Amino acid sequence: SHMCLVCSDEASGCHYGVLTCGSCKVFFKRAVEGQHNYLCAGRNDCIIDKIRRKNCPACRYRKCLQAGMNLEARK
Amino acid sequence: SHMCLVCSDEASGCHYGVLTCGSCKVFFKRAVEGQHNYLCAGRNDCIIDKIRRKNCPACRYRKCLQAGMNLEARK
DNA sequence: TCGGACAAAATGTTCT
DNA sequence: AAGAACATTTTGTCCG
Ligand SMILES: [Zn+2]
Ligand SMILES: [Zn+2]
Ligand SMILES: [Zn+2]
Ligand SMILES: [Zn+2]
Repeated sequence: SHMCLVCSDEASGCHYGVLTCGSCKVFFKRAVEGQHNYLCAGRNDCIIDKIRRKNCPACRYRKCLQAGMNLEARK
Repeated sequence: SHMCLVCSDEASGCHYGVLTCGSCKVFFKRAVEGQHNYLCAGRNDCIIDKIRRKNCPACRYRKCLQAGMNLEARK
């Protein structure tokens, strides 16, 4: 009820359509708006938790999108 | 040879006993001088190349050790 | 070579 | 729920 759905950290509230923490909220906006081409170094199935969420932006971003995060969600 | 044995970027010379780039040189020094309680988000065999070497410090440090890097290489 | 200082990228928190 | 500003962590380059 107060776990980030992306990294399981303590969730602040609902951001861009999904219960997430502050760090995943800002990560998501940066991933969408910025140009990076994230690439997984594993098997496209990395564990994303409070510690490990720094280790694979590709899998973190993929999880944000799959949980349904969207920038224009207030519309 | 002219390629870093850890990440396959252009090597800048032989550092801590091994042909490596400057980024792997300082990454290793920082890991050995400091803490290196890193956690892999995959299965401890992450691919370490020029872009993905940022992803997993745990597997990067393992690759430095496996290549034989050591601080007292000189003396 | 090795390492300090500087610089940049990447991530996270506070405040409105 | 959203985003600007700041702060920290992590990484990489220069060394007129
Ligand atoms: Zn999160
Ligand atoms: Zn991954
Ligand atoms: Zn390297
Ligand atoms: Zn790994």
